[PDB]
Amino acid sequence: FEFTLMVVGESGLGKSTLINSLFLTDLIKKTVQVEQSKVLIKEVQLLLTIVDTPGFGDAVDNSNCWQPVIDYIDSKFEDYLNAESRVNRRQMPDNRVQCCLYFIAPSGHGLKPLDIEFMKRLHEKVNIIPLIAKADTLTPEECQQFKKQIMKEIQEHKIKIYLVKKIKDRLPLAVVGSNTIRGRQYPWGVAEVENGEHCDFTILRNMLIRTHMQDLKDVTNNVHYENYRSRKLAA
Amino acid sequence: FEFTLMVVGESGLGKSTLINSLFLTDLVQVEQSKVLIKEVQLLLTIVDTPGFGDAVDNSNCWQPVIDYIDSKFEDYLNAESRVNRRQMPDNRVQCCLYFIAPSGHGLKPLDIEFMKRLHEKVNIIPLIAKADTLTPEECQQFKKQIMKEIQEHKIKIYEFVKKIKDRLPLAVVGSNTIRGRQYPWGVAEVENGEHCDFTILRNMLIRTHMQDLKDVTNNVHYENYRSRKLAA
Ligand SMILES: Nc1nc2c(ncn2[C@@H]2O[C@H](COP(=O)(O)OP(=O)(O)O)[C@@H](O)[C@H]2O)c(=O)[nH]1
Ligand SMILES: Nc1nc2c(ncn2[C@@H]2O[C@H](COP(=O)(O)OP(=O)(O)O)[C@@H](O)[C@H]2O)c(=O)[nH]1
Repeated sequence: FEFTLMVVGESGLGKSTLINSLFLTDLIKKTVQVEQSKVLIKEVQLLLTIVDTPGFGDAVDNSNCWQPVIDYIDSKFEDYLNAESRVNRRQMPDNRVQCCLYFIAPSGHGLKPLDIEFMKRLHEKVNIIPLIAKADTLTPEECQQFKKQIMKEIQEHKIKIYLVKKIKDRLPLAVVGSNTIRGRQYPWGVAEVENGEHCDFTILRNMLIRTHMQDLKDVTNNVHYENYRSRKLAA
Repeated sequence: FEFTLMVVGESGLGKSTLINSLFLTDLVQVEQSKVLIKEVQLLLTIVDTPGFGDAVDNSNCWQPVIDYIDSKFEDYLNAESRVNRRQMPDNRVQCCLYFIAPSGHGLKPLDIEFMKRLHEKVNIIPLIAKADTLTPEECQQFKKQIMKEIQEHKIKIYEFVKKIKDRLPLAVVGSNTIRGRQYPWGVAEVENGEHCDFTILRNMLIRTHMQDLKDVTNNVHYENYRSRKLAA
C-alpha cells in the first residue's frame, strides 16, 4: 500500500515534529524547493512518500512561492497521464499527491494573505487538510474563535478543502506534535498529545492510519486527476 | 515627560496585548496613538506599524518605517536650525520593540533585514513574542541562536544590568484578567520571573530608564543622521 502525503507551511510550525508524532520516532536560496523522503512501515506494508516544501513562509519575497508546489503536483499528473496513454501500460507507478497538510500559523485574527493565496490556488489540484499548527499557543476560547474565523474566510473565498460529524465540527484541526514522556513540558503544566480535550491530533491520527487514506486516494484519482486530464486535452 | 515608543512585528504576535499589559487596561502603513498617564505626567506616543509580516510581497516593507524615523530626524534638524528655536517639539522615536516570531530555529530573513537596516536609526529591543509557545529548553536555545545571528550580521541592538544581558533577547507574554493565560492544563503567569522576562521589560521602562533611551537616540542616532545629511 503506497501513499503520498505533502506538508506545506511556514518554517518553525512544528511540521516535522507532527510527522514524527503521527508515525513514531525521529525522521535554502533560492526558494522555493520541493523535496521528498520515503518511509516504509512493517508489522502490513506501507510505502509513504512524504513531500516536504523547504520554502515556504519564509519570508520576503514569496511572490509565486505556490508555483513550485503547483509545478510538482501537475508534473505527477502529467506522468500518470502519459503512463496510461502508452500502448503497453503494465507496471504503472502512482506518484500523485493524495493528500496535502497545510499549516496555518496562529494567530489569529484570521487567515494571512499567503494562506488565502495558496489554498485558493491548490484546492482543485490536491486534497487540502488545513491545520492550526502549534495548538498549545491558543486558549480554548481563542482556539474556538480562530476556527470559526478560518472557516468563514474559506467559504468567502470559495476554497474547497477536503465519527464524520465530529470531523466537520472541529475543522480546521488544531494540532500539537511532541515526543518523550507523551506531550510538552512547560514549567506550569503539560500539554498532552493523545488527549481530545487538548488536541485534535487523535482526530487527525485516526483520519490516516486506519485506511482512510484510500478515500483520499480515490478523490485524488477520480476528481483532481480527471479535472487535470479534461483541461489539458480540450484546449 | 514625553516618550515615543515604536512597535514593529508580524500581525498576531501579541503586540497590542503586550502594550495593554505594560500599561494597564485595554487600548505598509505608519500610525500613532498618544497615551496620557497621571498619578506624574507621562506623554506616550505609541508608533504602530500596521504592516508588517504579512505576508507577500514584503519587498522594502522596512522602508515606510525608515521614512518615518528619518522624517522626525529631519523635523528636529530643521527646528534647531531656525533662528527662533523657542517651543521645540521632540517626536523622534526613542525606542523600538521588534517582535520575533517563535520559532526557532533562528531569525527569519525578514528579522535580519529589518534589524540590520534599522539598528543605526533607532534603539531596537528584540523580543521573543508569545513566549508561552516555547519550553524552557527551547526558549534558552532560541535566545542563543538569535544572539549569535545578531553578532554574525553585525547588528547593534540596544545594549544598555547583568540580569538584562543574560536574558537577551527578552521572551515576553502579554495577558489580562485573573494575571495570566488560562490553558486547560495550566496557567502562564505574566509577572513571574520563572515564566516570563516581562518584569525585566516592565522595569526597563516605567522607573525612568526611558531617559537613557532618550539620551542614546538624541546623542547617537540623531547625531549620526545630522552628520550624514550635512557632509554630502
Ligand atoms: N508550541 C509548540 N511547539 C512545537 C510544536 N511542535 C514542535 N514544536 C517546537 O518547535 C520547534 C521547531 O519545530 P519543527 O518541527 O522543526 O518546525 P518545522 O520546521 O516547521 O517543521 C521545535 O523546537 C519543537 O520542539 C507544537 O505543536 N507546539
Ligand atoms: N500564546 C500567546 N498568545 C497571545 C499572547 N499575547 C496575545 N496572545 C493572543 O494572540 C491573539 C492576537 O494578539 P494581538 O495582540 O492582537 O497580536 P498583534 O496583532 O501582533 O498585536 C489574541 O487572541 C491574544 O489572546 C502571548 O504572549 N502568548
